[PDB]
Amino acid sequence: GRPEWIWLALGTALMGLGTLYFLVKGMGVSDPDAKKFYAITTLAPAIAFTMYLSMLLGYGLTMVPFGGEQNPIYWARYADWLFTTPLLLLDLALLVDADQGTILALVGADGIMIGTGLVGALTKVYSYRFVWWAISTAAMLYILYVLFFGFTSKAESMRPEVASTFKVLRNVTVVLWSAYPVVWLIGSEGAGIVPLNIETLLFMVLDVSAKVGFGLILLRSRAIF
Ligand SMILES: *C/C=C(C)/C=C/C=C(C)/C=C/C1=C(C)CCCC1(C)C
Repeated sequence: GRPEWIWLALGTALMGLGTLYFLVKGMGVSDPDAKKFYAITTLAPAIAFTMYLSMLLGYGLTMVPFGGEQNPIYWARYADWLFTTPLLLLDLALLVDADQGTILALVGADGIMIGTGLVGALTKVYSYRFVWWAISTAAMLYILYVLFFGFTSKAESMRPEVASTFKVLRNVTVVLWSAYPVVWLIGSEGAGIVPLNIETLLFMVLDVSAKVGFGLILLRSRAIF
């Protein structure tokens, strides 16, 4: 057992409770719109959980040579994010009745963001790793921009209950998402300042808040109906 296993086991559990809790709740609703929010928001933690459980069994980890040592890299995150991040975005988009072309672009951006962050994490030349990280972040700030400006202004043209739920969900997403690039920069994938075990703790906290925490705020609100 690697020092960080405690945090993988604790994400596993929390994603697990979150997935089943949402599954149940959503299975009892008959409203066709609420069902759609549920399927999507249940699928996120579902994908998370199977990927955290994978990591807890020691898969999804490779050694990458850079700055003269063998650094450990949990590529399994990216497998998870790749599919979970668009899923969250989609929620926000359904919520504000956003245009088809906005969604494609956001997903577009998102693929870019995760794609590059991964290549970042696998690059053997130390310098270049930061070239990818900076592209990934650029792609991300593009996303947040559109959420904050684009989506909010769409939210205005909906009921107060829907708009004010979006805002909460918007704020939560802007706080968590903007932590990730910093964690990566200071963690084992970047500067190797914060060790792997603490890096995992921070990602789990962010992973869980952003899927269990989000789902809970969204799924309890009248605005899904
Ligand atoms: C459920 C998982 C969520 C909601 C994760 C979001 C992850 C990001 C917003 C990742 C951003 C990254 C950068 C901005 C550059 C560095 C590497 C990435 C993946 C960590």
